[PDB]
Amino acid sequence: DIELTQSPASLSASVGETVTITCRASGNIHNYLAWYQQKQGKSPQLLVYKAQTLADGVPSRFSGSGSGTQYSLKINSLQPEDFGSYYCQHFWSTPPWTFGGGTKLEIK
Amino acid sequence: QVQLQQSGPELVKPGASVKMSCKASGYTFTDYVIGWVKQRTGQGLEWIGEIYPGSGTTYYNEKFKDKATLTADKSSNTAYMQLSSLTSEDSAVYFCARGEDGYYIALDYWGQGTTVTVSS
Amino acid sequence: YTMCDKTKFTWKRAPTDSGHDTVVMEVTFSGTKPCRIPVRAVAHGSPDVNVAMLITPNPTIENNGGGFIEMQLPPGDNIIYVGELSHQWFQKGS
Repeated sequence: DIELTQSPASLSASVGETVTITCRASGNIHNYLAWYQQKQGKSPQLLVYKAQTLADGVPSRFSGSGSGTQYSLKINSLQPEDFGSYYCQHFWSTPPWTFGGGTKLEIK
Repeated sequence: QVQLQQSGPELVKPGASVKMSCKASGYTFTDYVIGWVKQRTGQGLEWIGEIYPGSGTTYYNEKFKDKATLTADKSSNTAYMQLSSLTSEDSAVYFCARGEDGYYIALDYWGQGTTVTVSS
Repeated sequence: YTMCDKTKFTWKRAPTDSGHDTVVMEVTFSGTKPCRIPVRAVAHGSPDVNVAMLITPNPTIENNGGGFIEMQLPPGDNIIYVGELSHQWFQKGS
């Protein structure tokens, strides 16, 4: 199975600033990495798929990059609605389609 | 617009079974995978399995093969997950979500979740 | 049938010499079943043209079978693709 290790486990930032979180795969996933945001007591929302393509409606301050086994999600100009937990998930080749452990982004 | 409407919360005894539903609307049901995800309170997401409603093909996480059973009804546009022999480790929120059949690389809309609570 | 999802193949048996001058392989597929397998091969640096000589007619993943593929390749450095699953194949000269 492929393991996804997310970093940092948690971080606190202020509105308007930039942050970056990462997802490291234990094997080559050929860029088939999705990013989701989940706010407290809500359903996950797709942000990014195939590691750099923004989903419909996602504003351009989100950006995904990475390849091979190392992937990054960057949020410029943090807005209040950006806080919550973020998860990565891979869909390469064979199940399980495992999730990363999650990163908690909260207000300072 | 695409909607996945999930069934209501269940509060059940150890050893019981529960069957929850995920009703799809706003698209063509058989063109999309329905996947299922588990989340314990304050913890992360876990993939349970998925069903291709158009063909009935299913895939299961090895950790849930003796726990979950996934089915689908084309005529009612509904997917179902049955959980058996419930223990306190099964208390969690369960989501259904949609992926594209034939290019399945994301869960692109998500249901609101069904809470299953195992209690004495 | 429909085309097998290019992102859902893994090697059960990587490409290997058959013993009768062909290349045989077996894949495990994790999408909807049954489906029709996109398989091809390219001479390195020329991805446009499929150089695979398929012996397996209409390779298909069935519900409880399929995934065996047999082909022939021109000499030189090639890459075999089952969907996006790939493996290098050096083909010895005649």
